[PDB]
Amino acid sequence: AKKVLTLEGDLVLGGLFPVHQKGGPAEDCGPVNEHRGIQRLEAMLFALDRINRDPHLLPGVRLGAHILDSCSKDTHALEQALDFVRASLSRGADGSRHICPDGSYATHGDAPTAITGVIGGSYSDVSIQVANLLRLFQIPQISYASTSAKLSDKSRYDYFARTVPPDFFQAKAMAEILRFFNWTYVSTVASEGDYGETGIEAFELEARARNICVATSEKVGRAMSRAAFEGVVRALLQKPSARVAVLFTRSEDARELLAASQRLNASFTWVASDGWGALESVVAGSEGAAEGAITIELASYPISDFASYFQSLDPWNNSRNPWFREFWEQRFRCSFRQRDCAAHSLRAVPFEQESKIMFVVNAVYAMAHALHNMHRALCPNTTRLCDAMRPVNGRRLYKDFVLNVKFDAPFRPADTHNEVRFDRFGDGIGRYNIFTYLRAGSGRYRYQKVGYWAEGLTLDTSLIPWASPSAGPLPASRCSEPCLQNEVKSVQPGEVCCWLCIPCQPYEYRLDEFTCADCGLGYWPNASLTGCFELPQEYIRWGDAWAVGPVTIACLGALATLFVLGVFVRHNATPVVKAAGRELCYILLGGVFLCYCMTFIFIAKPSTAVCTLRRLGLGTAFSVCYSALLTKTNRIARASQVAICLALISGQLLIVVAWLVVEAPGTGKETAPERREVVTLRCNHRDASMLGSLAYNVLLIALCTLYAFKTRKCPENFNEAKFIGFTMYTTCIIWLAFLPIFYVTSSDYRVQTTTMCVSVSLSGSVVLGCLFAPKLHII
Amino acid sequence: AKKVLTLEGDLVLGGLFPVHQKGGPAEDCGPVNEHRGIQRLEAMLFALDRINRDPHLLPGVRLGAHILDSCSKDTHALEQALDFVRASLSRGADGSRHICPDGSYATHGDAPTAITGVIGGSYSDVSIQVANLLRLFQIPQISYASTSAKLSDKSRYDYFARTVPPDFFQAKAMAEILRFFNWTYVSTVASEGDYGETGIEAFELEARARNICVATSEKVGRAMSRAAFEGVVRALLQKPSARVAVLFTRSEDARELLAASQRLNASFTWVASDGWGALESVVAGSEGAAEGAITIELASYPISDFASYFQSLDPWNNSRNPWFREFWEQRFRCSFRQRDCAAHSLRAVPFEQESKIMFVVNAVYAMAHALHNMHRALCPNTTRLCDAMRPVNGRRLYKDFVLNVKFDAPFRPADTHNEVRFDRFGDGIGRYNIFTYLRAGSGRYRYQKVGYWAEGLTLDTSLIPWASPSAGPLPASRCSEPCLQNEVKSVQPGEVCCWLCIPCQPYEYRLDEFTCADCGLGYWPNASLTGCFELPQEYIRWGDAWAVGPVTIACLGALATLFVLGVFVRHNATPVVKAAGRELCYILLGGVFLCYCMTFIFIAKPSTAVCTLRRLGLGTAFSVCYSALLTKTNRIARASQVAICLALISGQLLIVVAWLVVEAPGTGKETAPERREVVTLRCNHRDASMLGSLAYNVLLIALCTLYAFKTRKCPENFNEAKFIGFTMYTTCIIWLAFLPIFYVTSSDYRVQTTTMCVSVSLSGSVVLGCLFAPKLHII
Amino acid sequence: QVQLVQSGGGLVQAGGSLRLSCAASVRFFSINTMGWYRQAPGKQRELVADITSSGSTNYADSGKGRFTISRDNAKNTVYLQMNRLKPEDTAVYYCHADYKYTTHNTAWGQGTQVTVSS
Amino acid sequence: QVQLVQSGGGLVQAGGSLRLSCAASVRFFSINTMGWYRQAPGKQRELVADITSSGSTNYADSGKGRFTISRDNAKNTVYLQMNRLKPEDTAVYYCHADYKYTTHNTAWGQGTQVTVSS
Ligand SMILES: N[C@@]1(C(=O)O)CC[C@H]2[C@H](C(=O)O)[C@H]21
Ligand SMILES: N[C@@]1(C(=O)O)CC[C@H]2[C@H](C(=O)O)[C@H]21
Repeated sequence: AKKVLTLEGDLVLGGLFPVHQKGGPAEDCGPVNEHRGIQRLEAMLFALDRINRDPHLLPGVRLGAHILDSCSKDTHALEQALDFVRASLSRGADGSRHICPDGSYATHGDAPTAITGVIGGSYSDVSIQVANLLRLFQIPQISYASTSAKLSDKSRYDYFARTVPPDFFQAKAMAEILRFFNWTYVSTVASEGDYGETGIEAFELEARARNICVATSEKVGRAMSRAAFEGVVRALLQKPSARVAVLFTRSEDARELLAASQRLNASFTWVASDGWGALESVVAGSEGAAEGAITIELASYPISDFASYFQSLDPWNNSRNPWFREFWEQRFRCSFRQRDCAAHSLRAVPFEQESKIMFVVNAVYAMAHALHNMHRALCPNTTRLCDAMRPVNGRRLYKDFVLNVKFDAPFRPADTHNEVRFDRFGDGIGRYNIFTYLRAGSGRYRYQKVGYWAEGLTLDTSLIPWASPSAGPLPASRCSEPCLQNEVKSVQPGEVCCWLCIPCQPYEYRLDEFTCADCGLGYWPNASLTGCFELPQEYIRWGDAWAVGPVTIACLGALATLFVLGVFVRHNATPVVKAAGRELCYILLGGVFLCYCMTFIFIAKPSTAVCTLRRLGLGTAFSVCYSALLTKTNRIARASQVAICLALISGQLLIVVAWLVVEAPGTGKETAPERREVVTLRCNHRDASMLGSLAYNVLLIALCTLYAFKTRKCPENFNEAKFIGFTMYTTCIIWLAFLPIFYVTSSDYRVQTTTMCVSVSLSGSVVLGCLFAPKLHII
Repeated sequence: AKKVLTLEGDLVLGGLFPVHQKGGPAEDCGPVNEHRGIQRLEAMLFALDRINRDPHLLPGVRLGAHILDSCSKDTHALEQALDFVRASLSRGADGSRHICPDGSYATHGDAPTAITGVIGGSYSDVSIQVANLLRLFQIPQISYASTSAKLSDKSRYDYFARTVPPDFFQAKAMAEILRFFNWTYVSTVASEGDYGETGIEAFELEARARNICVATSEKVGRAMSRAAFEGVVRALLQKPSARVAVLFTRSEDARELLAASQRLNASFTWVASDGWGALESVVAGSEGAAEGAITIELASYPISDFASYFQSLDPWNNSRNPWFREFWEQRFRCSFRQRDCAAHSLRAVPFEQESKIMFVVNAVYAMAHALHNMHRALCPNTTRLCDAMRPVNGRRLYKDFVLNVKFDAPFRPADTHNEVRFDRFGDGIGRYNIFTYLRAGSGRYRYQKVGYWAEGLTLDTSLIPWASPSAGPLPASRCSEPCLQNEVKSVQPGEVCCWLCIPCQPYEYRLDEFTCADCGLGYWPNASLTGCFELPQEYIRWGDAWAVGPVTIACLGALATLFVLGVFVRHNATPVVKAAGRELCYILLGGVFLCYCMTFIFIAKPSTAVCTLRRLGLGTAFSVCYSALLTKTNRIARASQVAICLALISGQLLIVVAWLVVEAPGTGKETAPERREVVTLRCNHRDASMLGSLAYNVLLIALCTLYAFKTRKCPENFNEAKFIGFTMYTTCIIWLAFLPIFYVTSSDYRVQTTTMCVSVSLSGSVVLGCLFAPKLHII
Repeated sequence: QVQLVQSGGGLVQAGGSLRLSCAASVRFFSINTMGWYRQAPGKQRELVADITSSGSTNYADSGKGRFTISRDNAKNTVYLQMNRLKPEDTAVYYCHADYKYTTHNTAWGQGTQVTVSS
Repeated sequence: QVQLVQSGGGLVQAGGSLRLSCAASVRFFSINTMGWYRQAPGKQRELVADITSSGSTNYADSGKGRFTISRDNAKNTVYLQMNRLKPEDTAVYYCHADYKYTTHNTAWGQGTQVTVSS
């Protein structure tokens, strides 16, 4: 058999409430629902009683009650609510049934009470399944809990005016919450019907609008088992980066999901829709699995009068509710057959008020106000049941009185001024509150407000444990962690949500959002000033960490050469010194000072505006030996000393003039070689010029050496002449032998200079020995 | 007003057909549907007429008809079919209406005919909206066109047994088609309704099961405009890689989509569901936009009997169809008020039969057979309407006779044996055909069978124009084109569908599916044999592209040295030659032959097991000059020649013994340097030993030269003594000069052979000059 | 979803000035396109004007130059001006709005009859 | 979708052995888990058997040792044995199968009543 809550009244008001929750495969509905079913039913009953006892609202007519159960199902809700349309179909079909009794008031002994107004459809799927049958018979409907997105349009569900906001505001609130915590990688769980699909689609829209993506979307059916929920949790666990889980499930649905997650030891931060709410039966038995769970519920406030009415309830006096006795049996785990729980009272047991109690209260009050407006508009003179109340048209009432409700909310707190009204689409005001499952008490668990969304989200992290800085970093769900932007660059694949970052080339720094910036040529990638640094330390090539040894040896040899040359020229009073001219000693002193200047300019001088002077120095160093060899070959060829010195000066002048003419002091240098770790600051102007000048010096030295080689014996000089000739020959030989050494090192700056330094040091040592040979002979 | 199709009969059969297509916001439904509405209505009429005239099927009872219009809408179909449940609810409520006339047969002058069975719901949304109302009153339903996936379960839509396969097989066929053409990047278009959503979800499931992904899924509503369709096509055009477009839309829906695509000059290879079919009105006006479009249709065959009946139809004789007159007006673009199109006939105009026609026909027969089963279940003796047929219960009929139908298909071709039956879930057999919109004729267009899917897809590209090789490559829709796998490797992001490929490191080849293979160590990346190639040409370093000059000059100098030494030793009869011993000539000839062999061996010898011999050869080459210096310092220090030769041989033996002892012929070489373009095949065993032996030999040479330099003047010998002393001195100087460059240039192996050849050539020239000095003196 | 509200109909003389206004409530919906349609009971609908909301607009076959229309997004309203009307303009004109919330649905409005005399 | 067919009700004394056999079709649906629940009219169901088609299983708290179950995928069938019978074993046993087609649906079947006497 089935139970129907019938309360006699002048104007019977319909009702459809899910007193029984989802049942198993045996019956349509099994265990009774205590939060959604009993509390809302008693709230509707209390609202009806207060309206019937209100002299300012329907003083003459009485509001009846015809309430049915839905079993949290669609087919059962339809077969139950079929009587609502039967009551009108009987009268519609009895139009021609007028023979015996009368014409228009034919009665058959059993006339169902006409349902002018009806509220119910707490579930979205139940609401859409019953709204069609209601509009087929011109019966208006007002909901209190269904927030389906497909119920906003008036083309299909024309006779539907809920007192709750649709799923759009809820999805916006979920998106704003997920963006507030920087949650990017998201996993969603849905339910089969309308509510789950519409909520999930709206959530994906808002997420893509907020630069948020979802990898996989899960769904659940109606007939479910713990195995399917465990499989859903396992599939969610396939991606470890999906720390967050968006839910659009129901109360028992989320309860079974939490149970399955706890059975598998799965840790998740749970964000859900209004299906979760502030209920305790959903989290019962899964306290650990629901730790740190964000829940969004519709705007609501507790009612003291409804709480007082609910606490003072007993199955004996409350004989009008057929499901109250079995509700007491299920709540107190007793049975009235044994007559044992008669002394139990609800006052001692703590009572939690459903959030949507005010919603159904305001729905009933809006229906009563619409009926009062109808009574005032059709029969304003009389106050009792007027003749115009017999034909009730849903179209006129819905389009002129239901959609035009604007009244102070009953049983509202005196602190705020809440007003119930209907928008253009017959929905409710968009406002939501947020709870977080925390360990507020020692062992007890409860819900604490952590913010609200009303045309804008406002949250506080002080009341959220995991979001507080004391507990550490908040649990974040991202596909890829933010890597080091300094040297790792992220690629932009065909996505907007996820990305992977790999280090770019080491010679380029990361400045742009897509590709590492080059920051130009000759600059080292770093983060010194803005994008990369500049190292001009290449021009300053002092260094000499291991090359200072040969340089110091060369300077010491040059100093010793100066010393011995000074000692020799100071010993000009010797008879052997008087046999030589005064110009050879002077030009040799000039050459020794020249090679001293060479080593000084090669040890410390930079390469900014010295390079051409450096080429001139090489030319003068070559011209020293050139003039020495010219003097040697001129003395052997034969006033005379003056002619020899003039010829040597002219040769040196021609040499330096040619060296200056062959070179072109232009502009332009190499930017950077293939390798980019070190910049190059070098005389990248004309190397062929200096190479050709050196080749010309070598050629003239070879020619003068071949001119001196014709006379191997000098009768005008003693045994020192052959020594001088051998010294000249061996200097030419070592020069021609070290020329390939200078050639093979033509690949880098740090090596082209040490070979030249060694060469000039060897030349200086050779000149020192040549000058010391007569000194050693006269020693 | 509304039109009702009423045909008198003993047992009336309900029907709901969408004669009118979707209308505008003004009325519920506007223009009439030709292929979907009129053809199927006349098919049902023909089926009923043939069954009523069939003696083997319901000979006694006559099958009536109560057919209504749905206007392609849910609310309109519901308010129309409300009479189906009114006919039963009146009798149900008249149970207590028994005072005057009688107890159980109370009549009121207007008794609606009870609808024992009803067929209809061509649209999935209309089907699900009417199935609930039908099962609420125990009325079985049999569909003919709705293939929604949510109608398979019997928990919600228990009283629903369609004659068509569900969306599962359709999605399977779509996935197989898209996989056959290697289509990976896919875009889908849906509609606001159960059919579109379930079809899209099933398609995404089968695509993820076939490694196929979809970027964006578009949906459309019921009330649509050309602007919204243009916006949908524009959003589809936002991704150029989306060449393919999956459609789960309706007939007029796809028509407006094609119109919008043609207006925007958008080219797509349209693949659609059974909503498109072989209709001509959908492609009318959009021939270019529908070119090369794949369409899937439910498997069926044309009926010759129904075609003749449909062609022989006129509004005058067909007075039982209220919509036939307006259908004639809409088809012939005339009006019956003017009385102008009375002479028009349907025979002249070509008639195209809807593919699903036979379907509903079969359905009718199925229902009739169910009725026949009733005649064999309650009253098998009598033939006419028995008293047991008055109460008709849908549960027993549906669970015992409707689901147990198995009969030869009526009007089936004689070639095949098609049998209509109901499966376990009350669905149809899964079989589909494929059409392709092609220009088969000169200017006309038609649909041609290009394959079929029946537990497996079979297609032929000969009948497909774009898939044929004559037209070129088929239009493929992929996010990323297949790049060159030879040197470009693809990264694996958090996806399975799309990827991007970049060139990996040049020194590694791509062999694996994730990362380029390393090709080991010392192997060049290529694709020669299996994965890469090996270049063993490092050991064979003959080369001499530009170094042939110096080595050829060295060989020429060595040959000239051999020649002059032979000419000198052949001239021993001279008195100057008799003044010197014969051992010096022999050891000098041996040394010159040795250096010639070193010159000849530095280019042709390999580096496998020749490095130790080369080290011993350099040792002996230096020991030549060592013995020369030893005999020079021994002759000047003072039988004697024998002692000098013995001392020189002992010194050379000690030198080579030390050189062999310091080196260790072990195993182990360098794998590869930092640069990987070329491999190194070098004697990377011991070079420190080589340089240490060279340093020790240089030290002993320096000690011997320092000992010999004391006796610079040799009165025993003539002017050749000072000449050979100076030669030894300059050779020592050039050796100590070449020592640092030799120690430094060891980094480059290619320069090693060049500098070694230069050094040995210089030494050979020095010895040649030293030996030719006495020859030049005696010349 | 949303709905459209129209105003400014009635009976006008042939060749006179007629202006129709069509508005709606945005409700945070990204309105991409709005236009106008004309149809008759039992017949098909034909577009007469449409605005792409990017400065580009499209018209009907008989409205190349005339039948100018303008939309303001401050109130999301469309206004079309009529100057030359034939007796064939008896059909009711309807306005539509295009919004994209996972549906690409098109919202329509009521019907305001427009009549023209001789 | 798929429906489940259960059989093997029987009527035996306490302590005897009995077999419950439940089968179903495949329809290219990969069945995730095949299970057995117990439930009485007007009450809440309890889980007594599960087979994940991989060897893993879980029973009730009071039947961890008894109530052996065997599932074969050749015909997609499950068999549950009843060896130790209690007077409280009166609830109806229902077999279910979980299949994942975009919904993670679970399909039940018609259970069989079992009765035990003294
Ligand atoms: N969010 C729901 C809805 O129908 O909008 C679905 C589940 C449930 C909430 C309730 O108040 O019981 C209601
Ligand atoms: N595929 C549909 C369906 O309801 O399964 C939707 C559109 C249409 C096909 C028809 O035969 O009219 C039917």
